[PDB]
Amino acid sequence: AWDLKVKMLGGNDFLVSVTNSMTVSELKKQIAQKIGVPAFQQRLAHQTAVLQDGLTLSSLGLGPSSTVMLVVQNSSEPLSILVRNERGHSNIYEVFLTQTVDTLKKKVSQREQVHEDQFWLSFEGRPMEDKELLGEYGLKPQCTVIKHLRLRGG
Repeated sequence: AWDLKVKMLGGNDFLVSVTNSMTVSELKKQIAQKIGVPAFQQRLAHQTAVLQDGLTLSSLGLGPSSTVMLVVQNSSEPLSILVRNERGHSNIYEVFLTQTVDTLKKKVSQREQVHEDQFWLSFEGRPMEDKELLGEYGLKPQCTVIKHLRLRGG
Protein backbone atom coordinates (compact mmCIF):
# COMPACT_ATOMS: atom_id res chain seq x y z
CA ALA A 1 0.00 0.00 0.00
CA TRP A 2 1.41 3.33 -1.21
CA ASP A 3 0.10 6.92 -1.56
CA LEU A 4 -1.17 8.29 -4.88
CA LYS A 5 -1.00 12.02 -5.60
CA VAL A 6 -4.39 13.24 -6.92
CA LYS A 7 -4.65 16.89 -8.02
CA MET A 8 -8.00 18.52 -8.62
CA LEU A 9 -7.80 20.93 -11.46
CA GLY A 10 -8.73 24.31 -10.10
CA GLY A 11 -8.91 22.87 -6.58
CA ASN A 12 -6.73 21.15 -3.97
CA ASP A 13 -4.13 18.34 -4.01
CA PHE A 14 -4.69 15.08 -2.13
CA LEU A 15 -3.03 11.83 -1.30
CA VAL A 16 -4.96 8.58 -1.53
CA SER A 17 -3.80 5.26 -0.16
CA VAL A 18 -3.77 2.74 -2.95
CA THR A 19 -2.28 -0.57 -4.06
CA ASN A 20 -1.00 -1.69 -7.41
CA SER A 21 -3.94 -4.07 -7.84
CA MET A 22 -6.52 -1.35 -7.22
CA THR A 23 -8.93 -0.56 -10.05
CA VAL A 24 -9.55 2.94 -11.39
CA SER A 25 -13.12 2.34 -10.29
CA GLU A 26 -12.09 1.58 -6.67
CA LEU A 27 -9.86 4.64 -6.73
CA LYS A 28 -12.90 6.79 -7.57
CA LYS A 29 -14.86 5.17 -4.68
CA GLN A 30 -11.97 6.01 -2.31
CA ILE A 31 -11.95 9.56 -3.56
CA ALA A 32 -15.74 9.78 -3.25
CA GLN A 33 -15.57 8.50 0.33
CA LYS A 34 -12.74 10.89 1.15
CA ILE A 35 -13.97 14.16 -0.31
CA GLY A 36 -17.58 13.45 -1.20
CA VAL A 37 -17.33 13.80 -5.04
CA PRO A 38 -19.63 11.15 -6.50
CA ALA A 39 -17.66 8.60 -8.57
CA PHE A 40 -19.78 9.13 -11.72
CA GLN A 41 -18.58 12.75 -11.76
CA GLN A 42 -14.84 12.02 -11.50
CA ARG A 43 -12.67 12.18 -14.61
CA LEU A 44 -9.19 10.89 -13.73
CA ALA A 45 -6.20 11.35 -16.12
CA HIS A 46 -2.54 10.46 -16.06
CA GLN A 47 -0.13 12.09 -18.55
CA THR A 48 -3.26 13.71 -20.06
CA ALA A 49 -4.80 10.28 -20.81
CA VAL A 50 -8.22 9.53 -19.20
CA LEU A 51 -8.19 6.40 -17.01
CA GLN A 52 -10.67 3.56 -17.65
CA ASP A 53 -12.63 2.21 -14.67
CA GLY A 54 -11.84 -1.49 -15.14
CA LEU A 55 -8.13 -0.94 -15.52
CA THR A 56 -5.73 -1.72 -12.71
CA LEU A 57 -3.48 1.09 -11.46
CA SER A 58 -0.15 -0.67 -12.12
CA SER A 59 -1.67 -1.47 -15.52
CA LEU A 60 -1.63 2.27 -16.19
CA GLY A 61 1.89 2.14 -14.73
CA LEU A 62 0.97 4.41 -11.83
CA GLY A 63 3.32 4.67 -8.84
CA PRO A 64 4.28 6.71 -5.72
CA SER A 65 5.88 9.32 -8.00
CA SER A 66 2.87 9.49 -10.25
CA THR A 67 0.40 12.35 -10.41
CA VAL A 68 -3.22 11.81 -11.37
CA MET A 69 -5.38 14.72 -12.47
CA LEU A 70 -8.97 14.83 -11.16
CA VAL A 71 -11.54 16.85 -13.07
CA VAL A 72 -14.99 17.17 -11.48
CA GLN A 73 -17.32 17.17 -14.41
CA ASN A 74 -20.08 19.75 -14.19
CA SER A 75 -21.61 18.27 -17.41
CA SER A 76 -20.65 14.65 -18.01
CA GLU A 77 -20.36 12.48 -21.18
CA PRO A 78 -23.32 11.19 -23.16
CA LEU A 79 -24.45 7.62 -22.57
CA SER A 80 -27.29 5.49 -23.82
CA ILE A 81 -29.76 3.55 -21.76
CA LEU A 82 -32.76 1.37 -22.32
CA VAL A 83 -36.17 2.41 -20.96
CA ARG A 84 -38.47 -0.61 -20.84
CA ASN A 85 -42.26 0.03 -20.85
CA GLU A 86 -45.07 -1.89 -19.21
CA ARG A 87 -45.67 -3.81 -22.45
CA GLY A 88 -42.16 -5.24 -22.10
CA HIS A 89 -40.54 -3.39 -25.00
CA SER A 90 -37.33 -1.37 -24.60
CA ASN A 91 -36.22 1.78 -26.45
CA ILE A 92 -33.01 3.70 -26.47
CA TYR A 93 -32.66 6.98 -24.65
CA GLU A 94 -29.63 9.24 -24.53
CA VAL A 95 -28.89 10.90 -21.14
CA PHE A 96 -26.14 12.57 -19.15
CA LEU A 97 -25.50 11.38 -15.54
CA THR A 98 -25.23 15.01 -14.32
CA GLN A 99 -28.86 15.55 -15.45
CA THR A 100 -31.86 15.09 -13.19
CA VAL A 101 -34.27 12.20 -13.25
CA ASP A 102 -36.83 14.81 -14.23
CA THR A 103 -35.07 15.38 -17.68
CA LEU A 104 -35.34 11.71 -18.53
CA LYS A 105 -39.01 11.72 -17.47
CA LYS A 106 -39.70 14.66 -19.80
CA LYS A 107 -38.05 12.79 -22.69
CA VAL A 108 -40.13 9.70 -21.97
CA SER A 109 -43.16 11.94 -21.54
CA GLN A 110 -42.53 13.68 -24.85
CA ARG A 111 -41.80 10.48 -26.77
CA GLU A 112 -44.78 8.51 -25.56
CA GLN A 113 -46.97 11.61 -25.22
CA VAL A 114 -47.92 10.80 -21.59
CA HIS A 115 -48.25 13.10 -18.59
CA GLU A 116 -45.32 12.74 -16.19
CA ASP A 117 -47.87 11.84 -13.48
CA GLN A 118 -49.07 8.69 -15.32
CA PHE A 119 -45.73 6.94 -14.67
CA TRP A 120 -42.53 6.60 -12.73
CA LEU A 121 -39.09 5.10 -13.28
CA SER A 122 -37.08 2.59 -11.32
CA PHE A 123 -33.53 1.23 -11.66
CA GLU A 124 -32.88 -2.23 -10.38
CA GLY A 125 -35.86 -1.99 -8.01
CA ARG A 126 -35.06 1.49 -6.71
CA PRO A 127 -37.73 4.20 -7.47
CA MET A 128 -36.03 7.17 -9.15
CA GLU A 129 -36.79 10.67 -7.79
CA ASP A 130 -37.42 13.60 -10.09
CA LYS A 131 -34.91 15.98 -8.54
CA GLU A 132 -32.10 13.52 -7.98
CA LEU A 133 -29.20 13.22 -10.49
CA LEU A 134 -29.33 10.20 -12.81
CA GLY A 135 -25.80 9.46 -11.73
CA GLU A 136 -26.84 8.77 -8.14
CA TYR A 137 -28.62 5.65 -9.38
CA GLY A 138 -25.49 3.98 -10.76
CA LEU A 139 -26.75 3.98 -14.44
CA LYS A 140 -24.31 2.47 -16.93
CA PRO A 141 -24.25 2.23 -20.75
CA GLN A 142 -27.19 0.29 -22.04
CA CYS A 143 -28.58 -0.47 -18.57
CA THR A 144 -32.36 -0.83 -18.49
CA VAL A 145 -34.66 1.62 -16.54
CA ILE A 146 -38.19 0.29 -16.01
CA LYS A 147 -41.22 2.48 -16.65
CA HIS A 148 -44.23 1.83 -14.35
CA LEU A 149 -47.73 3.06 -15.14
CA ARG A 150 -50.15 4.78 -12.88
CA LEU A 151 -53.05 4.46 -15.39
CA ARG A 152 -56.70 5.16 -14.57
CA GLY A 153 -59.58 2.68 -14.52
CA GLY A 154 -63.24 3.72 -14.99
